Amino acid sequence: RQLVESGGGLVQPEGSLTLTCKASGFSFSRSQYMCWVRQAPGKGLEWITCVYPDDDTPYYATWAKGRFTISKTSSTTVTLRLTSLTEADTATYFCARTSGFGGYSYAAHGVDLWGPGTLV
Amino acid sequence: IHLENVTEEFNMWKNNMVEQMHTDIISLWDQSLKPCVKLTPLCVTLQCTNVTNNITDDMRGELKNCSFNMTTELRDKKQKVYSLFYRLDVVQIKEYRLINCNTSAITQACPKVSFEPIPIHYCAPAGFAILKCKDKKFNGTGPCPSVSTVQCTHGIKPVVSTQLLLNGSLAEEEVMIRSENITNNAKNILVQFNTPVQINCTRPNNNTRKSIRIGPGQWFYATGDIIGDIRQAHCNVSKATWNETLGKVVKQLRKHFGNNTIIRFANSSGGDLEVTTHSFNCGGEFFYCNTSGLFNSTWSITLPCRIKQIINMWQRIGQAMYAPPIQGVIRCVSNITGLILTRDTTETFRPGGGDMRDNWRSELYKYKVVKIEPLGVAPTRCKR
Amino acid sequence: EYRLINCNTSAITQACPKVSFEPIPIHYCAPAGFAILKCKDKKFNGTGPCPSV
Amino acid sequence: DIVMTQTPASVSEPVGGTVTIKCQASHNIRSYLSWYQQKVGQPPKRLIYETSNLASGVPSRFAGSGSGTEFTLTISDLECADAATYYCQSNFGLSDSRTYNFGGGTEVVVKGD
Ligand SMILES: *[C@@H]1O[C@H](CO)[C@@H](O[C@@H]2O[C@H](CO)[C@@H](O[C@@H]3O[C@H](CO)[C@@H](O)[C@H](O)[C@@H]3O)[C@H](O)[C@H]2NC(C)=O)[C@H](O)[C@H]1NC(C)=O
Ligand SMILES: *[C@@H]1O[C@H](CO)[C@@H](O[C@@H]2O[C@H](CO)[C@@H](O)[C@H](O)[C@H]2NC(C)=O)[C@H](O)[C@H]1NC(C)=O
Ligand SMILES: *[C@@H]1O[C@H](CO)[C@@H](O[C@@H]2O[C@H](CO)[C@@H](O)[C@H](O)[C@H]2NC(C)=O)[C@H](O)[C@H]1NC(C)=O
Ligand SMILES: *[C@@H]1O[C@H](CO)[C@@H](O[C@@H]2O[C@H](CO)[C@@H](O)[C@H](O)[C@H]2NC(C)=O)[C@H](O)[C@H]1NC(C)=O
Ligand SMILES: *[C@@H]1O[C@H](CO)[C@@H](O[C@@H]2O[C@H](CO)[C@@H](O)[C@H](O)[C@H]2NC(C)=O)[C@H](O)[C@H]1NC(C)=O
Ligand SMILES: *[C@@H]1O[C@H](CO)[C@@H](O[C@@H]2O[C@H](CO)[C@@H](O)[C@H](O)[C@H]2NC(C)=O)[C@H](O)[C@H]1NC(C)=O
Ligand SMILES: *[C@@H]1O[C@H](CO)[C@@H](O[C@@H]2O[C@H](CO)[C@@H](O)[C@H](O)[C@H]2NC(C)=O)[C@H](O)[C@H]1NC(C)=O
Ligand SMILES: *[C@@H]1O[C@H](CO)[C@@H](O)[C@H](O)[C@H]1NC(C)=O
Ligand SMILES: *[C@@H]1O[C@H](CO)[C@@H](O)[C@H](O)[C@H]1NC(C)=O
Ligand SMILES: *[C@@H]1O[C@H](CO)[C@@H](O)[C@H](O)[C@H]1NC(C)=O
Ligand SMILES: *[C@@H]1O[C@H](CO)[C@@H](O)[C@H](O)[C@H]1NC(C)=O
Ligand SMILES: *[C@@H]1O[C@H](CO)[C@@H](O)[C@H](O)[C@H]1NC(C)=O
Ligand SMILES: *[C@@H]1O[C@H](CO)[C@@H](O)[C@H](O)[C@H]1NC(C)=O
Ligand SMILES: *[C@@H]1O[C@H](CO)[C@@H](O)[C@H](O)[C@H]1NC(C)=O
Ligand SMILES: *[C@@H]1O[C@H](CO)[C@@H](O)[C@H](O)[C@H]1NC(C)=O
Ligand SMILES: *[C@@H]1O[C@H](CO)[C@@H](O)[C@H](O)[C@H]1NC(C)=O
Ligand SMILES: *[C@@H]1O[C@H](CO)[C@@H](O)[C@H](O)[C@H]1NC(C)=O
Repeated sequence: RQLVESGGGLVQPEGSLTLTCKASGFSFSRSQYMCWVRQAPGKGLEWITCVYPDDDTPYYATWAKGRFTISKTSSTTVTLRLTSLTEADTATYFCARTSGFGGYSYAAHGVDLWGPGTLV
Repeated sequence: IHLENVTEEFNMWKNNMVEQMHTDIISLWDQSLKPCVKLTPLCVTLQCTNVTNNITDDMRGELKNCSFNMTTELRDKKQKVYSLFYRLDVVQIKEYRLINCNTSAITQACPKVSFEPIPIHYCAPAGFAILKCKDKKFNGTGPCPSVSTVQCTHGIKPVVSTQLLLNGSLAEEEVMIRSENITNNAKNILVQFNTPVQINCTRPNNNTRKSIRIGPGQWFYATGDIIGDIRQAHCNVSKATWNETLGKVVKQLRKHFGNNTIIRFANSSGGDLEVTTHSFNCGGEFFYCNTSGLFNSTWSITLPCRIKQIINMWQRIGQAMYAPPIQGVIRCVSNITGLILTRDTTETFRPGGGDMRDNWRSELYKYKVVKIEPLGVAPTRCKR
Repeated sequence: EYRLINCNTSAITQACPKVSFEPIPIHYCAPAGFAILKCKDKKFNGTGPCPSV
Repeated sequence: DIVMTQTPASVSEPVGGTVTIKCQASHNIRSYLSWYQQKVGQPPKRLIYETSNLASGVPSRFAGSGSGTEFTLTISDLECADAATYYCQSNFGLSDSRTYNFGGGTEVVVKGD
């Protein structure tokens, strides 16, 4: 059970790209919540967005709302579409899965599984 | 008035007092719904969303937002009204309809009327008397000595439930197992505990009642805008007590089925929620709880619950009652005093029941109605 | 734009035009086992004792 | 909308010592906070999943506590192997605004000979 990212490579300013992440070894289910986080090479980590696979509700950071789109594409994959790219967005992007409680957010435990990050 | 040498014959399975109580409850219930608002105008197309802005995940699929067009005047001037609904009350045709608009009239329970059980005593009319057994360890059938007379029965609360028997009364010494036909798997077994199991139930959601004008002097009660986190309703059942209670039941079942066998408890069976789940309505709202967490053994327990607003009272079809929402939160505590069980070497028992009369039959097993006929003759010394 | 005054609070029923409510003096009569007593006094309070019952 | 501040941004302590790491939230987060340890080139490892409750496989040296808006770690018996960037993650949830702000982190340097 390992998340694996693809779709890396840097794209010039004002371009766009889409990142892909696969659930190798597992399928998405109600206890799992999927998110993306990025880390610029000289920075800490910044949360971008999450999606809940049973109804595909996206959640976004304010700073990301007009540029990032998260969507489920299969029972094993999710993607993140990034637009209006700037050089300031160069970062390692990670696909991650959280867990939690039925009585309070299946995310309220944080990330149990991270993929290798991919840089763009 | 203890009757010193009276040995009278009883049969709880043929007790017409149970039949009367059933009929009386239904009649009172029905007449209370003659006044107050009829909800025909709600049988409209609803446009619903999934209500996800403040929820725990176990509640994620439970509520619908449901916007619709309803009016207050015959002005062809409808207004948008929205109300949250529980999923169980709404059926898909994005477009939805209320579940009962396909088969029945919907009547709003009148919000000022309470059905909270008050113990009721039944009293004999002139010319009649009620007799009762005082014996401990009584079958509920057959003869019993120590018969006494009753003008009025002890009070019995008209509590209506499924699977578990709530409140009412306890057995004198040991859990009693009573049945009409014990070797017949087609019959229910009524088990009366000699000690209660305490159960705590709640609806931990601070709700809001929304008053909607529906007509000229008529109001509809909508619900919505729940304050704070939305959480699942549940019951806690003390765990140690439950386990001990089953041990007592098992011992008594063995006296009837053999002390050399093994029995188990299964999570009931299939069918409608009115059959498969535990049902009660404390606080004014109707709860359906999963007893699979209790009947799981071979010889605190949180039970998840669901809530419905549109209720087809068990006793009939063609009509449905709409329970208005209750403002604030609901909490209640009750005593489980018994079980309604069926049986499928070893043996398996399952929660059953659903027939409202079993909840009264279990109390009215001590009383019998007789007619007084105070006239007779005998040979003697008595000449005009 | 106007509405009828009671369409905001109540049902409106038409009096049936063939039915009259014109007052006719009504006498009340006692059921068996009962009797009605009355005062014949002039200048009676409507309360308290009275002779000539 | 809920943002968390770390302090000290960086520390340095000799092997065998103990580091206190503090995280201050802008809002009460009902003790749902998690903590992570990040090695260079790796995704962060979860140490704590719920305020004080340690993730499976994590030594007791990484225990911590807090309530309300104030949370800390006290990592004992520091080894050079424990030098890492430590991070505070909010996990508040419920609302549709969510925003699981990952707070900042602190750098812990463990000094040898
Ligand atoms: C078994 O018996 C118990 C005890 O009689 C029943 O619970 C009781 O239900 C009443 C009615 O809901 C509760 O009182 C209510 O309190 C609210 C508070 O604001 C008030 O507004 C109502 O007018 C009423 O006073 C009572 O507290 C409650 N008892 C406990 C301990 O909570 C129980 O419901 C019975 N079982 C069944 C299935 O009915
Ligand atoms: C159910 O849906 C309605 C319709 O969208 C939601 O109510 C709206 O909430 C926004 C929030 O500011 C208001 O601006 C709108 O005016 C509201 N609509 C109306 C008709 O008042 C409502 O909150 C939803 N209920 C939930 C999710 O509990
Ligand atoms: C409300 O939530 C339920 C799930 O809780 C949604 O159900 C999904 O419906 C789509 C329709 O194609 C299915 O593919 C999904 O598998 C369903 N989810 C599950 C878990 O079964 C439902 O669509 C949601 N309704 C709205 C209005 O968004
Ligand atoms: C309430 O009535 C209005 C008026 O008819 C409905 O709005 C119309 O919906 C149809 C559906 O396709 C549209 O084609 C019309 O253009 C809409 N009219 C207007 C003025 O917007 C409205 O949807 C009804 N409400 C609900 C919940 O069905
Ligand atoms: C969902 O519940 C949360 C928790 O009660 C509400 O968040 C609070 O809203 C009040 C309103 O002024 C704020 O002052 C608090 O600071 C909020 N809490 C936090 C942690 O920020 C939230 O508004 C509710 N959402 C809806 C749609 O009602
Ligand atoms: C139902 O709730 C009541 C309180 O509302 C619980 O009663 C408490 O039980 C503990 C058990 O040791 C006692 O120490 C407390 O003093 C009790 N509270 C009061 C106010 O007396 C009761 O146990 C709950 N039942 C279940 C099954 O959880
Ligand atoms: C649940 O059972 C307990 C006893 O196990 C009941 O306690 C009774 O409470 C009344 C209140 O005044 C006392 O007068 C009785 O003497 C108590 N009984 C005993 C045996 O002490 C409790 O009321 C029961 N709850 C319900 C809802 O019936
Ligand atoms: C509509 O009523 C009929 C009555 O027999 C019932 O069978 C049917 O299932 C109802 N519709 C839905 C969607 O349940
Ligand atoms: C009590 O129930 C058992 C069940 O088998 C029955 O055999 C017995 O005769 C019953 N006793 C009386 C007095 O009816
Ligand atoms: C149960 O019913 C069957 C039906 O024939 C009968 O034979 C049997 O004896 C009954 N059991 C008891 C204990 O009466
Ligand atoms: C059940 O027990 C849990 C234990 O914390 C408690 O929080 C919950 O409110 C209880 N529910 C009821 C109905 O007592
Ligand atoms: C009993 O538990 C099993 C476990 O899989 C479940 O499938 C079954 O439906 C349950 N029975 C009822 C009546 O819920
Ligand atoms: C009862 O709990 C069991 C546990 O798995 C679950 O499968 C079942 O569907 C539940 N039934 C109801 C009616 O909630
Ligand atoms: C029955 O008990 C077993 C024992 O572990 C448990 O795994 C199972 O889930 C239980 N069934 C229910 C319905 O809780
Ligand atoms: C529900 O929220 C309102 C908001 O002020 C509060 O006044 C009320 O007491 C709350 N009800 C409960 C049962 O907590
Ligand atoms: C409409 O009915 C309400 C009922 O309280 C009354 O107060 C109100 O004045 C009525 N409207 C008008 C215009 O009188
Ligand atoms: C007549 O009314 C007056 C009023 O003050 C009262 O004092 C007087 O006692 C009344 N007489 C009788 C007979 O009740």
